[PDB]
Amino acid sequence: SSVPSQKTYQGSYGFRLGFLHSGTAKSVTCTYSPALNKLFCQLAKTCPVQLWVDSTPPPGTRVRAMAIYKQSQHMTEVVRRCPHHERSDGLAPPQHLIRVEGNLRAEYLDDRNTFRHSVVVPYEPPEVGSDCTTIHYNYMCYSSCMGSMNRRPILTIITLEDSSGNLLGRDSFEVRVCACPGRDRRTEEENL
Ligand SMILES: [Ca+2]
Ligand SMILES: [Zn+2]
Repeated sequence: SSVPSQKTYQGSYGFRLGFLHSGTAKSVTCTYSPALNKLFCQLAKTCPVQLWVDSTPPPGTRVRAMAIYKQSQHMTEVVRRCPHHERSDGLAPPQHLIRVEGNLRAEYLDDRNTFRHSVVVPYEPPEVGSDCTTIHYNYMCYSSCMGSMNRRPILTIITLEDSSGNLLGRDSFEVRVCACPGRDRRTEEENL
């Protein structure tokens, strides 16, 4: 079968993701572990994800996000939001796990051939006083949702594409949507 690639590719623009250095205090709502290349966040809350490039991509560039199951045995299964959480910013499809917060230009796709879900936004260069571009994502199911992930790990793949859909870059990270991201990250790093 065919599955979405997760191969890292910096490409022509030196594209890679970055995350805030948030730490693991109990007050955190989103925190990234570099050692595990894993983002820990709460249900539907803001997840800042940074786009870092070495040179500016051309006008019309787009940034797409898609989720896939991490385990080989579940990778051909389309990642969708569970029925419970499906049943709303009025822009995102109810069955999509990943939404973009704070961007009216977000476009959602149900692939006509693979049936996979993704959300894409226009790439914008860093604002004045910043060296990266930040997109706010929201995950609409817990890793534990029996009706969807059911504790099966998932990866978010972020791809940079030109206006015509050509691949410019790719990066990815595992994601755990949970009640206590700080505590969960700290505990998972204890195995190291
Ligand atoms: Ca990376
Ligand atoms: Zn759910």
